[PDB]
Amino acid sequence: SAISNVIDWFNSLLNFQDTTTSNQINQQNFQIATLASGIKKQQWECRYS
Amino acid sequence: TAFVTFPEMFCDWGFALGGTTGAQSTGTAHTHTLNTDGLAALQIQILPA
Repeated sequence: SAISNVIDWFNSLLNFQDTTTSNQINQQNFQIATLASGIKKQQWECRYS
Repeated sequence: TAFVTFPEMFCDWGFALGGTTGAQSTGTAHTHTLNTDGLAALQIQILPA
């Protein structure tokens, strides 16, 4: 039972590890995309975006 | 939040004229004096069906 519990805890830790890494990558990419895009000049202010 | 072809402040308001006009078409040569009685703003276009 002790080894089985250790197996379960290690699997849970690996799941948390991968979820946290994916969340970090997604958050950083989302912030970079938001910074890259955003407000653009309207048609009357200037011709180009 | 909205988008407009040109700022609504023109559609709501106008500008006061000032200065002096040029030569006339015919008659005694003279130049009229502009004042606040002259309003510069957008026009109205009629349109049939």
